[PDB]
Amino acid sequence: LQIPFAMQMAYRFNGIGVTQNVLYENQKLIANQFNSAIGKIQDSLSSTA
Amino acid sequence: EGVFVSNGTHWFVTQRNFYEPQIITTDNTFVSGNCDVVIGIVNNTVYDPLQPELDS
Ligand SMILES: *[C@@H]1O[C@H](CO)[C@@H](O[C@@H]2O[C@H](CO)[C@@H](O)[C@H](O)[C@H]2NC(C)=O)[C@H](O)[C@H]1NC(C)=O
Ligand SMILES: *[C@@H]1O[C@H](CO)[C@@H](O)[C@H](O)[C@H]1NC(C)=O
Ligand SMILES: *[C@@H]1O[C@H](CO)[C@@H](O)[C@H](O)[C@H]1NC(C)=O
Repeated sequence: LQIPFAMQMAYRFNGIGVTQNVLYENQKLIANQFNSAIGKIQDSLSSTA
Repeated sequence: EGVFVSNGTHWFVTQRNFYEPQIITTDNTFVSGNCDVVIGIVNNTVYDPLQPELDS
């Protein structure tokens, strides 16, 4: 069933006991922290034997 | 609990796993901050069930 990704992430926040306005209010910060954290996965794997 | 949905003309809140549209009210919902912050918010009426009594 399709659902918008930021609206699915608001469900994942209810699933950890964080009220979903916390995601919609912090959405660009949460997106940047995810994008940055995936960048650290590239840099670790693109380096460490 | 539930998700906001529209049939194209009207706005309702449903539980997430079964289509059962409820009219959007102040006890279906909760407030946080103001409309300038949220990406993709839509303009609507929220019915307050106390207001018909204050209209007496
Ligand atoms: C969206 O849902 C609403 C349900 O209220 C529909 O509006 C109602 O339509 C019936 C006839 O189909 C009328 O008897 C009601 O009086 C209408 N209610 C309101 C609040 O106007 C609406 O037609 C639906 N829209 C679509 C595109 O399906
Ligand atoms: C949704 O995507 C459309 C283009 O498909 C864009 O114009 C619109 O600004 C986007 N809205 C939100 C809430 O991201
Ligand atoms: C929503 O309502 C406010 C106040 O009436 C208005 O300033 C704003 O432009 C509206 N936004 C949309 C997307 O219609």
